[PDB]
Amino acid sequence: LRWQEDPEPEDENLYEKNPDSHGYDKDPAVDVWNMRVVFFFGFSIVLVLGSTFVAYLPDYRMQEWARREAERLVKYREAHGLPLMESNCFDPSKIQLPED
Amino acid sequence: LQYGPLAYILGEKTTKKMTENSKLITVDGNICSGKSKLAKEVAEKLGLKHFPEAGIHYADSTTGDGKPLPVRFSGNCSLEKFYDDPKSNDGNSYRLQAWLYASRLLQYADALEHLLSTGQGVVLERSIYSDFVFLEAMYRQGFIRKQCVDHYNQVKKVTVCEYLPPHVVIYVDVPVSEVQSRIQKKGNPHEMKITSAYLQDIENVYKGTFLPEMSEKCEVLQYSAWEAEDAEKVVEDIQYLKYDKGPWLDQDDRKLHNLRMLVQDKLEVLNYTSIPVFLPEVTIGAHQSDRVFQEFTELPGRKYRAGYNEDVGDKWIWLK
Amino acid sequence: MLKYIIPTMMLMPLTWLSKNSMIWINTTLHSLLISLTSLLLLNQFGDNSLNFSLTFFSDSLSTPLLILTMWLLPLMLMASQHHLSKENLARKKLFISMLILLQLFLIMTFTATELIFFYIMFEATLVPTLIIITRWGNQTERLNAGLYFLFYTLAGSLPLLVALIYIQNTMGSLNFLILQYWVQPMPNSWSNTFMWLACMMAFMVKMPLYGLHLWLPKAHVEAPIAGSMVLAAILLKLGGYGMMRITLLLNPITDFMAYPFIMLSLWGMIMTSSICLRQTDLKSLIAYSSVSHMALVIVAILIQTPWSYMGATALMIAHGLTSSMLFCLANSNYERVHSRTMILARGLQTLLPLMAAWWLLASLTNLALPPSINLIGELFVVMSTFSWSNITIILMGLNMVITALYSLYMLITTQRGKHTHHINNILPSFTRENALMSLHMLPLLLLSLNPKIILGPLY
Amino acid sequence: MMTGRQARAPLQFLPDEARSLPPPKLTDPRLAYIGFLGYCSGLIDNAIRRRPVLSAGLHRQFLYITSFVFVGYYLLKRQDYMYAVRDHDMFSYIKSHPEDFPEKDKKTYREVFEEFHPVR
Amino acid sequence: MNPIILIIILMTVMLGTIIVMISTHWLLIWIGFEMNMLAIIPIMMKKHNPRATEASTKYFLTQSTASMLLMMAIIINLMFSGQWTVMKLFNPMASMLMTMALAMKLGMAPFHFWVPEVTQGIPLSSGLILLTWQKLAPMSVLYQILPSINLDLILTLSILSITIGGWGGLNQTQLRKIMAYSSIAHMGWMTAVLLYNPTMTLLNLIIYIIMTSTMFTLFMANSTTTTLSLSHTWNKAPIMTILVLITLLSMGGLPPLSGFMPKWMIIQEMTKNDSIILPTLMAITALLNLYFYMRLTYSTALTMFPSTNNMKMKWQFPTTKRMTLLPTMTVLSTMLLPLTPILSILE
Amino acid sequence: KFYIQEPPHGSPNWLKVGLTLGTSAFLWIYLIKQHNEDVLEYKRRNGLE
Amino acid sequence: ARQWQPDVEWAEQYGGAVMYPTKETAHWKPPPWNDVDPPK
Ligand SMILES: CCCCCCCCCCCCCCCCCC(=O)OC[C@H](COP(=O)([O-])OC[C@H](O)COP(=O)([O-])OC[C@H](COC(=O)CCCCCCCCCCCCCCCCC)OC(=O)CCCCCCCCCCCCCCCCC)OC(=O)CCCCCCCCCCCCCCCCC
Ligand SMILES: CCCCCCCCCCCCCCCCCC(=O)OC[C@H](COP(=O)([O-])OCC[N+](C)(C)C)OC(=O)CCCCCCCCCCCCCCCCC
Ligand SMILES: CCCCCCCCCCCCCCCCCC(=O)OC[C@H](COP(=O)([O-])OCC[N+](C)(C)C)OC(=O)CCCCCCCCCCCCCCCCC
Ligand SMILES: CCCCCCCCCCCCCCCCCC(=O)OC[C@H](COP(=O)(O)OCCN)OC(=O)CCCCCCCCCCCCCCCCC
Ligand SMILES: Nc1ncnc2c1ncn2[C@@H]1O[C@H](COP(=O)(O)O)[C@@H](O)[C@H]1O
Repeated sequence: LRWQEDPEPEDENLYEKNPDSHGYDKDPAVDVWNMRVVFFFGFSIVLVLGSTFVAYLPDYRMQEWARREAERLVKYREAHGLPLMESNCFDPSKIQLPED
Repeated sequence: LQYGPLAYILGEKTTKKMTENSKLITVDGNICSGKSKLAKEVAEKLGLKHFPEAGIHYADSTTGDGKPLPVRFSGNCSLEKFYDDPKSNDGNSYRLQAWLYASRLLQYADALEHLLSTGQGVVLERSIYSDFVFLEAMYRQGFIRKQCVDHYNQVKKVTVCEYLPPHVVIYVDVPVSEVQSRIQKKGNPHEMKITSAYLQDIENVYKGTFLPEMSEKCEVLQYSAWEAEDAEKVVEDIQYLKYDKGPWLDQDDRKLHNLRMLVQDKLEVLNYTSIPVFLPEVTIGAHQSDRVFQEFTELPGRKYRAGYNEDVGDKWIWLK
Repeated sequence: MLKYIIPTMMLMPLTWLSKNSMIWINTTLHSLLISLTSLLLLNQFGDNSLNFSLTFFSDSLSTPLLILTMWLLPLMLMASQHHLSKENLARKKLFISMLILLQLFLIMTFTATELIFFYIMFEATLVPTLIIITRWGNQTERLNAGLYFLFYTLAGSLPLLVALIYIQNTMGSLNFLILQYWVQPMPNSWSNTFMWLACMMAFMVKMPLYGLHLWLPKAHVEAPIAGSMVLAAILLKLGGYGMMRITLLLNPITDFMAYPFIMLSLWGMIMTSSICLRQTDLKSLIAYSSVSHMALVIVAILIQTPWSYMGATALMIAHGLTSSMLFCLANSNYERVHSRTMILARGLQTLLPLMAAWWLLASLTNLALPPSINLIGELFVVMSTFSWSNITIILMGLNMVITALYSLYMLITTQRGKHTHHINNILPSFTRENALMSLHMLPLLLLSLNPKIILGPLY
Repeated sequence: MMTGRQARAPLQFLPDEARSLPPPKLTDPRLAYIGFLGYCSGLIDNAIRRRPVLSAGLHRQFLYITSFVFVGYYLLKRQDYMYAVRDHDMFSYIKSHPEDFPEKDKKTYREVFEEFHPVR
Repeated sequence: MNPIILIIILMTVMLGTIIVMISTHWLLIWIGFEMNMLAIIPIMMKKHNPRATEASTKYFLTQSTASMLLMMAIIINLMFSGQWTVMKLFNPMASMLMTMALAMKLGMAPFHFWVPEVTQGIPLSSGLILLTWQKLAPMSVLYQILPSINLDLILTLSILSITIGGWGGLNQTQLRKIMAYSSIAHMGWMTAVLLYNPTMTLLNLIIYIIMTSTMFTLFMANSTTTTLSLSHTWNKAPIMTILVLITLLSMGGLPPLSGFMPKWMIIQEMTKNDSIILPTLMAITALLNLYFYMRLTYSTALTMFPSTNNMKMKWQFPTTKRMTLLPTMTVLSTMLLPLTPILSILE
Repeated sequence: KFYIQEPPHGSPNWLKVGLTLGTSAFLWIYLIKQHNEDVLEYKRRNGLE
Repeated sequence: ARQWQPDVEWAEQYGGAVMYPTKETAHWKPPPWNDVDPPK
């Protein structure tokens, strides 16, 4: 024969001793408080207040500013007859080219 | 520790306390030889410390509260189930024999520690030198396998070599018929299931293997059932022995210092009883090992080192 | 970053000093508080990154990975507390300590300003993951799995170390902020070719690249549930994060060094998705789907356009949530039938209808149903790869066929048809299980309302 | 490398010029980490001898912390001294060899031509 | 052995190494090595069995051969320089002979063939002395003669030690041979950085001595000389499995552990000198070392092997062994990487 | 009592506890004295008083 | 359905004289437990 071994323990059903089980623990008071901790700090705190936080981020990565600033510049250069954008990012007077 | 190299350097030699009465005496015999009182009688005439025969729960008596532990924590084996079902499937026979060899090894270490630390001799009953005569008596009865004998001989080969033999070996001649008469008068319902061939094999490995090999390394005294009843003749024979054999003669302070350093470290004594030889009678798998270990730690006085258990009333732990 | 590192470390005395019945509740509560705290990293600017110190910074690439990392720890604790219920208490605390330690290494992997400290945290993540897989995995093969996961990584990452130290000797610094301004072009040479391979192959193993992917369908399959959640959701994305940082230094040689790997990814997502059509193990199918999804992130990082980086970081966040939910769903069936064979337990919508709705939503996000961030990342990568070469739409579009086909097949096999007659231990869904599914799926769907926070630094 | 520097006055753990340097604060985070390592050694010492880990032998845990902080303070003093010696030698060598360390002409990017590589 | 005689003999081992470390004359270097070998022979024959006599004979023959080669190198140096100062050597033949002699004393490959045999033949405490204290004197001599050490020789010895010590430990189940091949690979790492920066040589030596002393102290504390007896440790002392796990992961050089500290700094010093192929192949070859370290962690800490029934007796007895500096060594062998710039105290 | 044999660590070794606390207090007062002497020498050598 | 732990067959692979027994190293037995050989 083979060695001295414990047999396979049968798989427990948490609903047998506790039909009101939330599946967190076999102690029902610990089970209910684990459920309340998960649901309050997960849904009531992180999800709700976190989605509210993300919804009211103060102009995340200055997009709104960038529209408003663009609405300045267009309005400056529509009126002064300038082109809306130059092809040159940098002034060609402040660039030395390698001569050839 | 209490004894170490420093105490040996600072003067504690064991030949200062090694007097003439400092004798390790092992009393041997068959299952109802009646040696158990004889040993005690010798220990009350020569003034020696008597150790009772190491059973399954000897280590339980030396550790913790001294009370026997449940059988799943110490032994995992039954003598009564060996008497009931000797050829059992679960491997109780060799597991019982291996646990008893480890218990007698621990007892022989305790006996040598008492002898080398106090200078008082010790009377033992069936030491590690005579344990094998049950093993072969099981193997000749088909109770254990050849692989179990090989495992036993490996453990004995690397454990008994570290110790000194007894000074005196007392053997009690009791025939198998008188053994069975005393078994039937004992009244133990399991012990009355012992066959005649098993007792005869015990006597054969006693007289043909054990006593011839102990006649060279020590002094064998051999008595019948009625002349062992007089303790004064046995003590008179012990007191007039001329000790001239065995390795006790060439023991200086250094060798006995090394032996005392061995026999006070009980994990080093019990090191090779758990050698990784995966024999099915003694192999415990990991789930049962884990479960029984964690149940052992939850016993009172067993979670921590002995001076460190608040549940049994240990104080000043924050300063220890 | 130290306002996140110190509470993550304080989770260690929190788990080791807790009462024995409170070690899941307390760690779940305070890891949820750390995850709520992680939204302060959304102070991102249109030009500058959020640069805390000499050691730590956080731009819009690292910030969603950090929020997802800190979010995944409570969900891993919820996923793991049931199958470790019979465990020894100290081993249970050691398991939670390995998860806490892995969170600690991840949050300063993603915020490491300097690249060799990135390397050390990046490789430090191996040790808790290896321990979790080999100690709390269920089967024999976990040991072999722990070897493959260990040795495909280090064989890729030890040439990275040398390469990074070389940059330290050449540039004088491995600060990513300094390297943004001191980057020199990397010309065509053999020295720069093996420089490119040493910079890229560790992250190619982590993604995984197709052909280097073989550690993953052992490591994610043999792991316990929290192991598989963090492996699919976070640790694959160490490779994508590291590529997006390291390809700053690899221009212009990348423009032809990417050609083999792009092929390995573009054909590889055709292969591994096809592999998902014939997987008998459900957890292996989810693992191969992760290889197929990360192939797009590899292509998008290698073609290095703005649309491709935006699609790749959206797809990394979306795949993190979706693959973690799919492993949790497969685990919820494994904790009832004790087999990962997908054909075994069938017809589960008749028995478990709300969990079947979770299977439906996770399958729909797996096949990139619009407007999920799965589809946002998928679609933006497809736009950029069409601009790279118009023929790629073939290998893109065919992939989206097969991705639909294995996603619904998984949904048809497990949820639909007739239930298996002899299986009678199908318990009703626990509140913990539905909670775990909702904490994956509700943030994933809410990110479709405001996806700009998961579009990365060049949104 | 610097072994001939500390060879005219050998076997000095902290030389006399090291006293020109500010010592590490007692709230040095490196020194706090070394004290943490002493606390971890005290916990492992309780664990391997099967004592209760946090509670047993607080005198021993405190001597672990104290001995590591004590050794580590002087190790940090020597560390900071050796890096100060490294920089002192570097700066004195640059100051004494100007022909090996010329002042490079820094050019602005209006003159600096870099090749453009399109990602398309 | 008499404890007084043991103390005098261990002080003589220490005195021989210290004489090597403090002397300016080559004859006193040679005398320190002779004194060290003479005193360490009884430490190897401590238990009086034929394996210890064989190990001591093999050790005597290799160290005596190295000592004669050392004296010939000293004598050739005296020919070509007329002096005895322990400094650079003044002949490349004397430099080669002294490098060979010191490599034989270190047991670096291809002179590595005594180290697993002699380490296996002797007890764990004497193998602790052999793998840690006996490296100190030849490394100090290598430290002082590095202006004359041939580069190709020392790097050949280094890579040959790293490769041979990596492949040698893969086949082993005995713990002492595992520590011996691990020693051979780590000495290869120490000599590879020697001509570039000997401070990193000292760093690798110190971290190696700490980690090796930790592993030998764990093996002595659990009375384990085989892999399969070390696999019983979980059912007897579960803290020891965690300690061997973290120490073996550290000896593999996995960050964030302290044994990642030497090799990283060594690569950091070898790429400054434009050697890129060599620390790359060295680091990839060290994955062999990590593989057999991981084998031991699988058998000891990360799985539970089957135990025996008699283990239940050993549950009733505490470890009375003096596990000297084991928590300190375990902490220093694992948690030291945040203090990596402390290495400048070795300059 | 509980134990059948008196353990070695049943009572605290008061000599060793006293040596432990005395050595630790000595190392702390020597460390603070060294640190104050070092900051005073630094301020004296660099003229910050 | 519980966690797999190594059996006797898994553990016996780590008890040989070497790790990979070839034709040459097949006569090698493991050394004694106390490392003591009989005096012959
Ligand atoms: C910031 C504030 C935000 C407020 C608005 C919310 C925004 C969306 C958030 C996520 C919502 C998902 C929640 C429900 C589904 C999961 C649970 C479930 O199945 O429960 C069934 C259960 C009712 O069923 P039952 O009869 O009792 O049992 C179910 C049966 O077992 C059998 O079940 P079954 O199969 O018969 O029924 C399942 C059915 C199955 O139906 C399907 O699977 C078909 C869906 C796909 C085709 C149709 C939609 C196509 C796309 C168009 C919609 C998006 C764009 C629309 C805009 C115009 C065009 C651009 O699903 C539905 O009917 C769910 C309707 C919504 C579907 C959303 C799309 C999911 C498809 C996959 C991803 C697609 C892209 C992402 C879209 C994200 C949009 C924001 O529902 C509940 O009890 C609901 C509980 C409370 C839910 C709260 C939702 C918000 C949570 C966030 C908290 C933090 C912020 C606070 C806001 C709170 C607002 C109250
Ligand atoms: C994020 C990276 C890591 C990933 C994992 C993170 C998990 C941790 C969780 C942390 C907390 C949650 C973080 C994400 C929050 C996302 C939500 C959020 O902030 O949203 C902001 C969005 C932002 O929208 P907005 O940009 O227009 O907001 C305007 C800005 N203010 C408010 C300042 C003027 O908020 C809203 O959309 C609010 C409007 C009402 C909500 C939508 C109502 C309609 C929804 C559909 C109805 C049905 C339509 C038809 C369909 C029929 C049925 C199918
Ligand atoms: C996961 C499995 C696959 C992993 C693949 C990992 C990357 C593959 C390529 C690695 C090459 C080695 C490291 C390169 C570091 C580059 C640093 C650098 O400056 O390079 C330029 C330097 C140039 O030298 P230099 O920079 O000192 O010179 C000055 C500059 N010039 C050239 C102008 C004079 O390159 C080298 O020195 C050599 C580079 C090639 C090295 C060849 C040996 C290793 C071969 C590949 C081994 C890969 C792992 C094998 C194991 C597989 C698994 C078991
Ligand atoms: C620039 C650098 C200059 C030099 C710096 C310093 C270098 C230090 C080198 C350390 C080498 C230590 C070798 C071991 C100590 C020597 C004597 C010895 O072995 O004593 C151990 C002793 C023997 O016990 P025994 O009775 O023989 O065992 C048989 C079974 N009963 O008892 C035991 O076996 C008890 C078990 C525990 C023993 C642990 C000993 C640890 C000692 C090393 C500490 C770590 C190294 C020092 C710190 C770093 C320095 C680099
Ligand atoms: N193999 C064995 N079979 C029977 N008894 C044994 C064996 N080994 C030891 N013994 C002990 O020997 C005792 C018989 O001797 P006695 O103590 O005189 O009764 C039993 O009660 C057991 O404790």
